[PDB]
Amino acid sequence: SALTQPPSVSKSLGQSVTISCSGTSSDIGAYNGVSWYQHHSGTAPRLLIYEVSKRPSGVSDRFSGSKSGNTASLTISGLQAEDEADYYCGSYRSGSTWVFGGGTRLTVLGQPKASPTVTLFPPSSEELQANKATLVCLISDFYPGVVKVAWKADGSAVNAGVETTTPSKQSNNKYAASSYLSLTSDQWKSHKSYSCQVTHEGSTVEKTVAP
Amino acid sequence: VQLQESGPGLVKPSETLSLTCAVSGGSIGDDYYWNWIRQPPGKGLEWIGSIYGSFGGTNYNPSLKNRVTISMDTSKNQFSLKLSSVTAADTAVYYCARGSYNIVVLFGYYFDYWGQGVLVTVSSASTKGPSVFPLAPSSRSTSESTAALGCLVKDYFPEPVTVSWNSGSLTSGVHTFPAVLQSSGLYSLSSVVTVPSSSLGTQTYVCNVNHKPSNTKVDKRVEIKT
Repeated sequence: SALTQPPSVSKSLGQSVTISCSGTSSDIGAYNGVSWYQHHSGTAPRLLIYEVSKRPSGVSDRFSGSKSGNTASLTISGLQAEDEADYYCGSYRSGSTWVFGGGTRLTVLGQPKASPTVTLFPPSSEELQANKATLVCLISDFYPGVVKVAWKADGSAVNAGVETTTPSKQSNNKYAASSYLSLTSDQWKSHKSYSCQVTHEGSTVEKTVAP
Repeated sequence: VQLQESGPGLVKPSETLSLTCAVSGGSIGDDYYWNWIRQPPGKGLEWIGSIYGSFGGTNYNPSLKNRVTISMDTSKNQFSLKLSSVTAADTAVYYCARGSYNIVVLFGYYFDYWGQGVLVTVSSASTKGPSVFPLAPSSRSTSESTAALGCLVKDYFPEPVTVSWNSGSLTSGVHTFPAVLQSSGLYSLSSVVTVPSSSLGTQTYVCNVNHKPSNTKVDKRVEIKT
């Protein structure tokens, strides 16, 4: 906070969006010094714009910036999937400090539907010696980023022992997620088959492992 | 020009966080601002403070100035951060960053070059190194003539673990999946790689699991089930 941005904006592929940044007369309105920053999950913030409208070499044409009074604006044209990120404005403030905006999370809508590939692994022999068994179900290449996972043991639903991650974007702009079934070696060996079932957009993939 | 954060990923509440930024590819006594910025989870970016290369003057985020000291050592070519009386709300990714300026009273300054970020977790709970187990190759979910294999990295704390394959010489078809967090308080993740079925038996495959918060490294050989 202290500089105000919309929490999120959503636009379709190809369209253009504007991200605003409301500050004060000691900041945005005091200097020609608002910068913008692109922040992809996992890497450091990348400078997009400095001194209100300047682009560093290497930042695309589609990114532009301006300001009017105490409000600065960032405009992205020709929105692509890759543009999905958190975007921050910031500025020098009188008294020699620095303040960021709260950040805007950009979603880009209209991307192609992709069903997940599902990779299920049995516990290792080594882990089974230690009397525990972890089934690893890796879910990849899906869009949109929402799946429901269910585990079965000889056709019977399992609820305990299960932890599933929130979908996260791969380099190729599709989504990945994993689900884990934590068992004891006793449990694992006493069933004939375990199954990992992933439902995406009304369709289900099922992989099975066996002792 | 490069910046690189180092320091403990784990710090007990009430105690003092210490980070150092080693600056390469340019001197640290030049005409620049050296900055610390953090990002608590879900929160946004937050400037912490800065030190000025040529003279060493510091400035701090007003709501953190009583808890923060930023220093610089011109030999070693580093600057550093100390944050006192830490709490759970200081759990964050910390970045160092260079502030480039022209005339501060007209244009301020901006952050052109950044470090990569180090996660710091505030927690009374102790360090826990991972147990690594093979994920045996399976062909059914990949393309023809290939198979996927990997490593389960189990029960560590805190984040992060990094995985590479065959000492970084195998980077094609690698996918490391985001960690999962158990009710135990520990994390686990998996890294997999898609390789040619023909190379199994011939080519040795090793996941290089790196867990810096516990100073533990594991190079695990991934075998077929015997």
